[PDB]
Amino acid sequence: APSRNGMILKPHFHKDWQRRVATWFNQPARKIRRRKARQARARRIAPRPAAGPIRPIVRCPTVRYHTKVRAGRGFSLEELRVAGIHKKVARTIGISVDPRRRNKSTESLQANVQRLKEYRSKLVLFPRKPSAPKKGDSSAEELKLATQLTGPVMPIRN
Amino acid sequence: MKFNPFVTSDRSKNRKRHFNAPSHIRRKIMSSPLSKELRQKYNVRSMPIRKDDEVQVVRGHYKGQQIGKVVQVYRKKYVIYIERVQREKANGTTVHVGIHPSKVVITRLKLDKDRKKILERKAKSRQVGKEKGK
Amino acid sequence: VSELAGHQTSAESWGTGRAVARIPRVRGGGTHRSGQGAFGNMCRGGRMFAPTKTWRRWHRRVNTTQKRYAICSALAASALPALVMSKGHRIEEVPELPLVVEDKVEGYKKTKEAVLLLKKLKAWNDIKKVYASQRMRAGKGKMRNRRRIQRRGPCVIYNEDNGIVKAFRNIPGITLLNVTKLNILKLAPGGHVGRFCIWTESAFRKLDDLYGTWRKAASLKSNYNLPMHKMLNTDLSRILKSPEIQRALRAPRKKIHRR
RNA sequence: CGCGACCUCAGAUCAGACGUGGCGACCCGCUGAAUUUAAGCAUAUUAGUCAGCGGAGGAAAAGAAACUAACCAGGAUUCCCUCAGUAACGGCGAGUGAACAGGGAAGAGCCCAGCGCCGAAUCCCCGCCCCGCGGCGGGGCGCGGGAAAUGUGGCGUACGGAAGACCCACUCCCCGGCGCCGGGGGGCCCAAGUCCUUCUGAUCGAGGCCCAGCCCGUGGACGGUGUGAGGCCGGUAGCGGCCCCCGGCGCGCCGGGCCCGGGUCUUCCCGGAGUCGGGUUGCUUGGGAAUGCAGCCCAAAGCGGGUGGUAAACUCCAUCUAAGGCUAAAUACCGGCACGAGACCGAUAGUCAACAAGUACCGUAAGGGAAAGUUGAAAAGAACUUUGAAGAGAGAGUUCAAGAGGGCGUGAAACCGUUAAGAGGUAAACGGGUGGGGUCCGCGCAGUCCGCCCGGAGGAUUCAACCCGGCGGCGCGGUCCGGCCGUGCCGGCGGGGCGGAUCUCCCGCUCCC
RNA sequence: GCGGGGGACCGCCCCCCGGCCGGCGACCGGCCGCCGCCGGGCGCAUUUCCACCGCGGCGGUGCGCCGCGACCGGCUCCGG
RNA sequence: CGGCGGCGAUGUCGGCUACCCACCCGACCCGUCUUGAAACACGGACCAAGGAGUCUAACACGUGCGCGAGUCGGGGGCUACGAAAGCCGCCGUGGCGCAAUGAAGGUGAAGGCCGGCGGCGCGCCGCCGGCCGAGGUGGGAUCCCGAGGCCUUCCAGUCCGCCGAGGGCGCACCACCGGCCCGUCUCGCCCGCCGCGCCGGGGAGGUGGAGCACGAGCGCACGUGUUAGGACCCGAA
RNA sequence: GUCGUCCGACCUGGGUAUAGGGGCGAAAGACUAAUCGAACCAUCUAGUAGCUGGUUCCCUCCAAAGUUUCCCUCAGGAUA
RNA sequence: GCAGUCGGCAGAGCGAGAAAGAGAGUGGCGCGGACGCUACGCCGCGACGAGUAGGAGGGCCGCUGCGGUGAGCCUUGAAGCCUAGGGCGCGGGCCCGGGUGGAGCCGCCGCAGGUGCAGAUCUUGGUGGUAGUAGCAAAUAUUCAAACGAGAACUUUGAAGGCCGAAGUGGAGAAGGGUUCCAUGUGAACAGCAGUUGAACAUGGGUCAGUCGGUCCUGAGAGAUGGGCGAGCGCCGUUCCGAAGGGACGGGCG
RNA sequence: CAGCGAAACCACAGCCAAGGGAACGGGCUUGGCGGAAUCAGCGGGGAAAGAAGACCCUGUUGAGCUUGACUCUAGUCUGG
RNA sequence: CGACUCUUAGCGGUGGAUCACUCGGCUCGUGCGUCGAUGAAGAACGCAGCUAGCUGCGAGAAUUAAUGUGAAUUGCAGGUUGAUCAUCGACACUUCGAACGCACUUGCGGCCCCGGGUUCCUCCCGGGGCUACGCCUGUCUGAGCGUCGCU
Ligand SMILES: [Mg+2]
Ligand SMILES: [Mg+2]
Ligand SMILES: [Mg+2]
Ligand SMILES: [Mg+2]
Ligand SMILES: [Mg+2]
Ligand SMILES: [Mg+2]
Ligand SMILES: [Mg+2]
Ligand SMILES: [Mg+2]
Ligand SMILES: [Mg+2]
Ligand SMILES: [Mg+2]
Ligand SMILES: [Mg+2]
Ligand SMILES: [Mg+2]
Ligand SMILES: [Mg+2]
Ligand SMILES: [Mg+2]
Ligand SMILES: [Mg+2]
Ligand SMILES: [Mg+2]
Ligand SMILES: [Mg+2]
Ligand SMILES: [Mg+2]
Ligand SMILES: [Mg+2]
Ligand SMILES: [Mg+2]
Ligand SMILES: [Mg+2]
Ligand SMILES: [Mg+2]
Ligand SMILES: [Mg+2]
Ligand SMILES: [Mg+2]
Ligand SMILES: [Mg+2]
Ligand SMILES: [Mg+2]
Ligand SMILES: [Mg+2]
Ligand SMILES: [Mg+2]
Ligand SMILES: [Mg+2]
Ligand SMILES: [Mg+2]
Ligand SMILES: [Mg+2]
Ligand SMILES: [Mg+2]
Ligand SMILES: [Mg+2]
Ligand SMILES: [Mg+2]
Ligand SMILES: [Mg+2]
Ligand SMILES: [Mg+2]
Ligand SMILES: [Mg+2]
Ligand SMILES: [Mg+2]
Ligand SMILES: [Mg+2]
Ligand SMILES: [Mg+2]
Ligand SMILES: [Mg+2]
Ligand SMILES: [Mg+2]
Ligand SMILES: [Mg+2]
Ligand SMILES: [Mg+2]
Ligand SMILES: [Mg+2]
Ligand SMILES: [Mg+2]
Ligand SMILES: [Mg+2]
Ligand SMILES: [Mg+2]
Ligand SMILES: [Mg+2]
Ligand SMILES: [Mg+2]
Ligand SMILES: [Mg+2]
Ligand SMILES: [Mg+2]
Ligand SMILES: [Mg+2]
Ligand SMILES: [Mg+2]
Ligand SMILES: [Mg+2]
Ligand SMILES: [Mg+2]
Ligand SMILES: [Mg+2]
Ligand SMILES: [Mg+2]
Ligand SMILES: [Mg+2]
Ligand SMILES: [Mg+2]
Ligand SMILES: [Mg+2]
Ligand SMILES: [Mg+2]
Ligand SMILES: [Mg+2]
Ligand SMILES: [Mg+2]
Ligand SMILES: [Mg+2]
Ligand SMILES: [Mg+2]
Ligand SMILES: [Mg+2]
Ligand SMILES: [Mg+2]
Ligand SMILES: [Mg+2]
Ligand SMILES: [Mg+2]
Ligand SMILES: [Mg+2]
Ligand SMILES: [Mg+2]
Ligand SMILES: [Mg+2]
Ligand SMILES: [Mg+2]
Ligand SMILES: [Mg+2]
Ligand SMILES: [Mg+2]
Ligand SMILES: [Mg+2]
Ligand SMILES: [Mg+2]
Ligand SMILES: [Mg+2]
Repeated sequence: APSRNGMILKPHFHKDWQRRVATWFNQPARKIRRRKARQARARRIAPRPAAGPIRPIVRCPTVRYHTKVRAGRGFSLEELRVAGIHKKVARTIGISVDPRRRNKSTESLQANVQRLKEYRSKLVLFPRKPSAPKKGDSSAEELKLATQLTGPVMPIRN
Repeated sequence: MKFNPFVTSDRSKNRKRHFNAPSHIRRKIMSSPLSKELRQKYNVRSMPIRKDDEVQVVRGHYKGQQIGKVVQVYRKKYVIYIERVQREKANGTTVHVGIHPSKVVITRLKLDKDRKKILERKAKSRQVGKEKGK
Repeated sequence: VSELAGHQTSAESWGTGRAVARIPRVRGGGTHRSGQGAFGNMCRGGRMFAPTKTWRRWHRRVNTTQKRYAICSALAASALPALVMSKGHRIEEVPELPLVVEDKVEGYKKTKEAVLLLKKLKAWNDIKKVYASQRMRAGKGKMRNRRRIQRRGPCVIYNEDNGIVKAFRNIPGITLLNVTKLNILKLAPGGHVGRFCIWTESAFRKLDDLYGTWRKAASLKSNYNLPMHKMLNTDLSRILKSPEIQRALRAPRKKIHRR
């Protein structure tokens, strides 16, 4: 029964909710395990950056967010084509690839192309056989000054 | 303070592990300190006791400077029996009373080759600690 | 408690008739547990009233400004000699209460250097009081892994750990804290302000960047400044007997007019 | 007729393998209620829930768009926060109820069929030899047998692909064996008081340990030991030690494989059907003129099809490319193996189960299902004497204690026996008020000190005042000397950090000869 | 032209100074003065300080228990 | 009271209470439902131990704390007790708040004075400029000014403090009147241009709104109340 | 004790068949393991109850209602 | 009402019917003085005090556990429990003395709750009165002597008197029970008195088959494969939508 | 009588008359009065025990059965 | 007075509360994440010098071997060149059970081989190895008025 002036409430507790209650007492355990998996990954890919491959600049859709740019899934094949990077060697030198993504405008295409050309300028590539350097591989000075990068690779700013 | 997350400090777990310990772990629990002269001779503080150590009782009713050999190491009630450490029943027969080896000072070991091997191992690990500290 | 506790029987009430009290009772069998009062908080066996669930709200979030407020207030109280003595720390011979020892002692390794440092800083009497307060706890905490209780000695607060934690951690009552990670639970134990603190020098100097002055915000926090005093002169006696108030007071009526 | 192909179908204790069944906390596929709520009840809700059935794995399922969107567009799946108790559904009542965008955790993609070309270039099995031989694999020889043209393998898959011609450009990936160099299990160990007194049944208690303020302390977690232990013992701490074992990780050798690309132009090629879609029926959904699924009927097309949350026609546009397949991580885990912990419970509690507990016992059966911890420090568990047929006593003995005697720590109350005292025909009991008697208590029983002054004898190297030294408190001592501090300010031939939606010489990058 | 670097400006903060002002009672030193206390001297008993005595006085508090009286004041009930 | 008395060591003093007994007066057995219980209403032979408004979520209001036109890291990440605590700001995504109204398309919270010009017939009915500018009335805690005055032989004569007729600014708040915003209705004249349109904007008067009219919210904690959950505990056919 | 029947629709053992909205019934709603106008076991399930019963320490302060209106309302709510 | 304890830096006022200043300037010896004030405290006046349902406040009331604290208590005796002892508080309750007990416990500030019992035909356990009461009465019946034995109404033996009366109170089997069968010992517990006895308890023993039964057969029926159905575990079906014969004599050949 | 030895039930209990009272008291008021502990009987009383009235009514509680109740459905008839 | 009854105290019984202990739970979290026709899960029956239960084990039966360990086990007996414990990788592992020759009685077979028997010629007895369903690849024997070809 209702009393005087108050809200009409509809609590969704008419099912047997107490079997499927998910407590979070393993929250710092999940956080601590995710942290150790992150440092294990970072230790495994030792000079490659810890967060992962480079992600492109994408405009969010759906007018609430279309002023904001963010990181997309991968560089699109025409962006790699204009940057002159093979779409199978991109994922080997650390470039995210999205085959599914179209371009509709020139400027986002060119901004991600310049991002690719800004990333290959920073890329220090170790030779494939360690006692024999090859044609496009980085020189022994940037090999000795290679470090593991933290955070997103060249993070995206508004 | 213990920091190892695999070693328990739970009272009931420690008590269960102590009172259900198998006999070769019981031997290590039933360990007696050596004498001051035996400490300066072998550089060993503590040793598991055997069926032939000449020992002294230093705590209890049967304490004193008298020396008796261990005659039985009764691992199931965690006690040992020493020679003149006895009491008489109603009927006049003497029985041996149980003494815990922590209240027992060893003044003469049964030196077996196993015992000498254990004594050398304990002395060497103690000296590794002493020469690691500096 | 387990949610199956006391509900692991089949039990029907006998209904009316039978001259018994209408509670559910155990079915059949030749044993003691037969017609013997199964469900309900009032029976032997059976679940308790309102069985405790795991999803009680165990955890309480406090606002970040209030958590820094309490750290500020506990630190501020740990510099007044009356409040720490009312907390019971034996400081009647320490040479200054915000007791800052120089930064060499963060590089300690052995416990004997720590003990000699406390003895020469006259804070060893607090550890001796902690030793005197070592005793067994009254009650079921002894059977619940909390056999021994003891009071708190000082809190050594440091900037960088060059072995001071291992050199001090075997002395009872001493809590080690980094200035970047100051704990209100360890800086006001029991909710009572007045914990004795022994600072190191760089630890002491980083306080004006961790929490700020009033003119400058906190350099090591995002947006935090020191809280503001609701009154600035708290010397009520000095306020009241100052001439400005006394010229405006009326004459006091100090005379007892009984019946 | 007979012989031989092939196809289809049998038989075999033919040769070699594989499945069944269990567990089931988590997961997948079906099937699927009613109690309940609506203050009745039938749609609804409960609930795609319980029960039932099938199938797994260490995760499963899902998963690389026949997608979201309408934006300046995003970009597999899964999970978290928010979206949001919202859009929407609903006897529009009760109630139910998502999705996209956004921020994160994680992050990885790929393969067929089809279309094409390559002397089927492909696969399986038996025989011999050599190796390796406890995951049955590698090399070679078989005018050895089958499979397969009713299509195996190589290239190749919608992000396009292939071939030819022209250019540009390197010879290093991986398999099978093998030896050589520098995390995991298990075992054994590693500091310091039994120091001097003293309490005690026993001390681990209490006091002391000087001029090293007993000793160690990277160890003062815990447990055991006759109360209570950092130092008696096991342990604890430590980038502490040693010995095996199993890996992972590098280099080296033999044999075998693979003898491979990017760009430009030209010429060709390109797709999954009783499936989509329509009607209807039934279930399902927030999906409302039908979200998904399924039955039945109809039944496709290729500048086509699907979607674009209101049925339909015309016309633009956008977005994918269905009817084939694989895929870790984040995610889940009340079963299991091994652990750790606790502001939990403390034997009518906490699991049914602290103990010979899913036991004893009950029911034909499916099933149901208890009660029950504690002598003591140590059995030292009462020898011997005596009564009695004996149980049971009386002595004696052990123990600190039997006032702890083998269902024995503590030993309450109900109830009972006995002793003591008091009482007694309106059942007892009670409230108020006294009185009497007991039990003890007040260790009551010639009763209080305190301050000042007077007197009396007594004692004291003793008061005031002055000298020295130390300590403390208090005119800025108007305007004594110097410092420090200001949620004070002004000045600057000042020397710096931080911030700002305040303005304006070099480098990278993009068109332009 | 883009993005980034450089510079200037502005604000706030920190540190050198030069100057007022305030506080040192959440925060001082030095000397000078006054006081108080402690110690050591000198002082030496009509002073001072101890302990006893009187059934001492003064002022406070209570009497061991059982009692009684006196007046004062308040409230009452009466009576002459 | 600056008044007295008596009794005391093995039989007496005190002990309101506490054990028993005696007597007078009072006095029916509790719990419960009920207009009404001592009831010929039900439960209760006795004793011990157990035994019933909890927790989660939401909302409301009140109160406490912090910050405040903002607030909040709860999810994620970085660095024995500690599974804690500290930090992140180019982790404020996001929630709630700062804006409402309409079914929706949608729209969305003061205006007046001056200089210039019966077009009409904004003297009325727009735009060029400047200025002033967020309403008023009544009450209203506080506060402000002050005709005069608060004595010590008596006239002055100054400063400070206090009191004060009367007059003021008026907090919060209340009541009323205007004003502004969205829906809708009625009347009526204009203003705009890239497209002069079945276009767009404006005014006056009412009226519907959970609005504005110089914020008050957010987070946390506590308390009560109402619910959804086994829901204070036991109970069906 | 007295009774019905006691060569026939007779009595009886063992084996077998039918199982819960089902069986079986010379029919009484009888029987179906002391259970039958729907057996027994476990679960859904701590099913719901406007209806009975109970609901645990002290002191202090304040202190009611059985009336209005609406309700498949009359042993109950909402509202004042 | 009280911060006014405003002291040789002194001057000790502010109850008094009547708005305000115990205001300030300048001209005309002996070293003294109760208490107070946990300001959440203390003090003073006046009025008042019923209470169900219900609401609120204060609890130096109580339980358990946690965080602080008491240089706390404790084997020269903790908790618990008993008490004709002493007391305190309006009360919840608490403190102390005695005794028992034999190892832990409590005060204060906060925190948390599975936190206070006379009831619920409450749950579990224990104990009363009833009460040495009801009762040990269905089927005719026992008596004498002896033995053993600590002990005899009841065991055994003898004698007597009786009953079942061949549809038995006899001799044997089925099913079922499972060692109850047999011998010896015991008399604690049980056999509703007893017991020297037992189907009790404890020690040892005991069941021998070609022909006796099972085994084999088929009955009423149960039930696979085939087949069919079924989401499925599976179900129907039993000669039915089956290539259902693995057998034998003779002949030939090795 | 010897041996053995329960259970139901129980607020406290147990002599009456009248009164009032929840309209038939063992208790209360007013009277009558009242004397240990007991045995065998007995059936007036304890509105005696036995079992949360089965009759009646209420509940927005059911179930068995019926039909011209409401809404469905197996089967069956008929069409495509 | 006594007996009986009531009350209180002391002592003693009955009873097992309270308290103090706690090799047990409950809850949370971490790591691993493994059964079976080579016979699992489960069940039955046995196994110790005295052994009923529990536990351990399987006719090698409270355990065998190997390694680590290093002198016990213990309720009573008896008897370091390795006792006892732990680890467990070697070996073994009765009957049933998916349970597997057919059945469920401990019933009945069949094939092959070995030993007694025989004098392999059968019998008989003992022992060993096989004998279930479905299904895959392959092999062999075949079936068909299925489709052909050849003579
Ligand atoms: Mg209400
Ligand atoms: Mg990451
Ligand atoms: Mg329980
Ligand atoms: Mg306690
Ligand atoms: Mg085969
Ligand atoms: Mg309903
Ligand atoms: Mg209802
Ligand atoms: Mg109903
Ligand atoms: Mg549903
Ligand atoms: Mg299920
Ligand atoms: Mg399976
Ligand atoms: Mg598995
Ligand atoms: Mg998949
Ligand atoms: Mg998505
Ligand atoms: Mg919301
Ligand atoms: Mg639903
Ligand atoms: Mg999204
Ligand atoms: Mg091909
Ligand atoms: Mg291929
Ligand atoms: Mg694709
Ligand atoms: Mg000591
Ligand atoms: Mg210890
Ligand atoms: Mg100990
Ligand atoms: Mg010590
Ligand atoms: Mg040691
Ligand atoms: Mg050690
Ligand atoms: Mg270690
Ligand atoms: Mg539905
Ligand atoms: Mg369209
Ligand atoms: Mg549409
Ligand atoms: Mg495809
Ligand atoms: Mg696909
Ligand atoms: Mg128990
Ligand atoms: Mg207990
Ligand atoms: Mg239990
Ligand atoms: Mg006991
Ligand atoms: Mg004792
Ligand atoms: Mg005892
Ligand atoms: Mg006892
Ligand atoms: Mg007497
Ligand atoms: Mg009377
Ligand atoms: Mg009632
Ligand atoms: Mg009535
Ligand atoms: Mg009553
Ligand atoms: Mg009556
Ligand atoms: Mg009733
Ligand atoms: Mg009753
Ligand atoms: Mg209780
Ligand atoms: Mg609030
Ligand atoms: Mg932890
Ligand atoms: Mg409300
Ligand atoms: Mg309930
Ligand atoms: Mg509730
Ligand atoms: Mg129920
Ligand atoms: Mg019949
Ligand atoms: Mg009838
Ligand atoms: Mg009702
Ligand atoms: Mg009622
Ligand atoms: Mg009152
Ligand atoms: Mg003990
Ligand atoms: Mg609790
Ligand atoms: Mg009770
Ligand atoms: Mg009789
Ligand atoms: Mg008998
Ligand atoms: Mg016999
Ligand atoms: Mg014969
Ligand atoms: Mg069948
Ligand atoms: Mg008799
Ligand atoms: Mg009566
Ligand atoms: Mg009376
Ligand atoms: Mg009668
Ligand atoms: Mg009734
Ligand atoms: Mg009834
Ligand atoms: Mg009704
Ligand atoms: Mg019905
Ligand atoms: Mg007990
Ligand atoms: Mg061996
Ligand atoms: Mg060995
Ligand atoms: Mg048979």
